[PDB]
Amino acid sequence: QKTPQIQVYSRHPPENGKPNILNCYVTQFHPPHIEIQMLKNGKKIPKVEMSDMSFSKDWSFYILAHTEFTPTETDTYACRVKHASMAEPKTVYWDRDM
Amino acid sequence: NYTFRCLQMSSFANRSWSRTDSVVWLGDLQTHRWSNDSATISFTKPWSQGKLSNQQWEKLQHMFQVYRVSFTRDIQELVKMMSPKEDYPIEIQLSAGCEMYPGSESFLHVAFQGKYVVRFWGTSWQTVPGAPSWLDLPIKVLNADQGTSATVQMLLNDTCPLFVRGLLEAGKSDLEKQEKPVAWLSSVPHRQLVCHVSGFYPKPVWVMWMRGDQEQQGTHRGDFLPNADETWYLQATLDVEAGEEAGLACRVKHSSLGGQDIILYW
Ligand SMILES: *[C@@H]1O[C@H](CO[C@@H]2O[C@@H](C)[C@@H](O)[C@@H](O)[C@@H]2O)[C@@H](O[C@@H]2O[C@H](CO)[C@@H](O[C@@H]3O[C@H](CO[C@H]4O[C@H](CO)[C@@H](O)[C@H](O)[C@@H]4O)[C@@H](O)[C@H](O[C@H]4O[C@H](CO)[C@@H](O)[C@H](O)[C@@H]4O)[C@@H]3O)[C@H](O)[C@H]2NC(C)=O)[C@H](O)[C@H]1NC(C)=O
Ligand SMILES: CCCCCCCC(=O)N[C@@H](CO[C@H]1O[C@H](CO)[C@H](O)[C@H](O)[C@H]1O)[C@H](O)[C@H](O)CCCC(=O)Nc1ccc(CCCCC)cc1
Ligand SMILES: CCCCCCCCCCCCCCCC(=O)O
Ligand SMILES: *[C@@H]1O[C@H](CO)[C@@H](O)[C@H](O)[C@H]1NC(C)=O
Ligand SMILES: *[C@@H]1O[C@H](CO)[C@@H](O)[C@H](O)[C@H]1NC(C)=O
Repeated sequence: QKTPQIQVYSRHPPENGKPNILNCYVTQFHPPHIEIQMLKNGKKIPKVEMSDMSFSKDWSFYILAHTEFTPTETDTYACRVKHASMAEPKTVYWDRDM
Repeated sequence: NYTFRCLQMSSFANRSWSRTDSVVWLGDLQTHRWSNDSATISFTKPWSQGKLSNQQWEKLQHMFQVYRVSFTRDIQELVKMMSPKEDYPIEIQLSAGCEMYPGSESFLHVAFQGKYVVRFWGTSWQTVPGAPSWLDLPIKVLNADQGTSATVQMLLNDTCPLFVRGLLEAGKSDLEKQEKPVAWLSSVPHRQLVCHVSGFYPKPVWVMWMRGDQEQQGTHRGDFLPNADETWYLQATLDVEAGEEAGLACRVKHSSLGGQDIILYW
């Protein structure tokens, strides 16, 4: 019924070679059942931590995923979401600045 | 003005599968979690019991344990009675609590399939205008349960504001914490300059693109995004002409900075 919006951003200024935290914030979806992965070079990152699912004033659900990451200029990062509102999984790549 | 929100999310997939999970917020800080898997309500702060004794807490918890089972049973029975006209899957959400004002008001709102349908108000449950008419009879029936109505009235009118006043005392150092933003600038290689501000708490913040002392009213503030460590993230963008980036700066004011603003020159 409602399609998830995905935002990907880092906790600290992204500096190459320095450990950091990458966030994937998924919002504005219904129903609440959802599958969220974070990817490094297209491959699933294993240790991804998730907040409890909650919902907003408008009743749409939201959830925050995060993982440790070390940005370099040889690695891509992304957040991939599977949800009944979408025919295919939706992937949003970290834009390298956020 | 702190708002205490207990958020219940119940998913009923079919007659054999359902779960109910809750989270509790005091303002933007999570104080409790109650997983379907857990018999007891979990604390997400050392002060989540407020000023309630262990015995007072177990009684309140017990009331919610009975509610969770009864609610689940009631919805399952209702769906069986309505079959096949109303059928699975079903999402029900409850938002209940109280907003604390200086010198309170309480609320209990219920949504079905993502739409607000029912509230408790005054001394009774009521369907809201536009809600499906099939809800009217089940709500009338629920309203005949005086004991439930009296318990809900107590919880909203009395228990909520009292519990929350205890939380505000017990959690004061966390609620009044100050965390400093860190900022950084970027753009793609006419341009859009982005000022990223991360790690600030509490939420109120001012972020502006400046040329000297002049605020650039073209500054577009993004949405507030949560970090996983109970701090906030915000970006402010400015669309500029190419070659016109020199002399611009991002300025951040925040309560945690003690009047020493962050100023980042492009
Ligand atoms: C808990 O607080 C309730 C009020 O607070 C609101 O609801 C709670 C759940 C929170 O969300 C809170 O934030 C909200 O602000 C309180 O509800 C009130 O209960 C009293 C009676 O107990 C009701 O009084 C009766 O009112 C009706 C008229 O109601 C209509 O008109 C008024 C305005 O004039 C509107 O405000 C209403 O919405 C309605 O449109 C009278 O007809 C009735 O008179 C008859 O009964 C009395 C005895 O009660 C006799 O003396 C008379 O002779 C009459 O026969 C009452 O006066 C009040 O409507 C209701 N408020 C609301 C907004 O519905 C609840 O009682 C509290 N419970 C506890 C345990 O603390
Ligand atoms: C945040 C909600 C808090 C509700 C607290 C309810 C208290 C309770 O547990 N009531 C159940 C127990 O009822 C018996 O025991 C009481 C003593 O503990 C009293 O003596 C009472 O008289 C006695 O009957 C009772 O079973 C309730 O029916 C529990 C479910 C109440 C409820 O919330 N029902 C509900 C709400 C909304 C809706 C509509 C939305 C869903 C639309 C599909 C339908 C049903
Ligand atoms: C529901 C109104 C609550 C008002 C009284 C405050 C009681 C403290 C509640 C502690 C957290 C309970 C969280 C689970 C509640 C739920 O099932 O949604
Ligand atoms: C009921 O729903 C659950 C959760 O989606 C599913 O795993 C299960 O197969 C369903 N059971 C039946 C009997 O349809
Ligand atoms: C949720 O908890 C109830 C009560 O223990 C249990 O019966 C039910 O099977 C649980 N649901 C799921 C999907 O685990």
